[PDB]
Amino acid sequence: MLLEFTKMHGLGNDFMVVDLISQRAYLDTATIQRLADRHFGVGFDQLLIVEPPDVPEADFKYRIFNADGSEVEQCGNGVRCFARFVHERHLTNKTNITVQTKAGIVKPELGQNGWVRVNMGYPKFLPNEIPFVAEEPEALYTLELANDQNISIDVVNMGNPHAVTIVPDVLTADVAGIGPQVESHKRFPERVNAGFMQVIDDKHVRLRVFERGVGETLACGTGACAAAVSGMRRGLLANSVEVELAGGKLQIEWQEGDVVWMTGPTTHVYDGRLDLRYFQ
Ligand SMILES: [Cl-]
Repeated sequence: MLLEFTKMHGLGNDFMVVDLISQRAYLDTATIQRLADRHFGVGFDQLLIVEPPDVPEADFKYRIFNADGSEVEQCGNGVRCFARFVHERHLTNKTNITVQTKAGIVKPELGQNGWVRVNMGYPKFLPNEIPFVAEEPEALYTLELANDQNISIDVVNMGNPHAVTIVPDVLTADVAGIGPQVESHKRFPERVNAGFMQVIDDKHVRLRVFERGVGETLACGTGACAAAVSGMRRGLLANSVEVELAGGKLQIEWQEGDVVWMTGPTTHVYDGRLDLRYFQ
């Protein structure tokens, strides 16, 4: 009668996580919106449901929905919460899980104290792969803003589009004024996640991200990937980098020609139970 769930977050990107292997529930778009509501519902950035696999080689399937009920994720943190969750719920004893997702097979690696290592795929850089309006691929690009202000950006696609600019001080960066101008720039026809990176040294950076359609967020994981990859391409960063997001720290590893590896934390906040009827 009652749906059990777990509230989790990854550096403040917060999830409602539901075992739909030992449970069954009908969750349409409106029900997800009602559950997501911070005042009337559970309150979450995304909903993650664990489901029986469709293919014999997967241990699990999952799907991730936004607060408005659409099946979308911008930052790629949910995979880490998933890997922790199936362990915490005793759904498996394996720490190298094979999971079927909307992007194919993923094999997250759960380690110590809730940290999870994730294959984030290959970065893409060509303008038409971002998408970004530019005649030729370059190392950096000048982007024109309002009132004759310009910034230098690098572009990366991690499945979603990113533009990374380097600032001397992440605390004083004009994210509120510059972010919207980048995120909706005419040169980004599908909009873009705008990252503002301060380089502390070759192994440590700080990063604020103005996310597409959202604004500044605590923990854009693909944005951390894009910033670290960009700093490596510019010859500023080593091939393993701690990125301090607004929500906390995680690690990015990359070498040109290989995939990006992200190792990030997870947090178990509380276990809950609710009567789904009051939300359907
Ligand atoms: Cl421009």
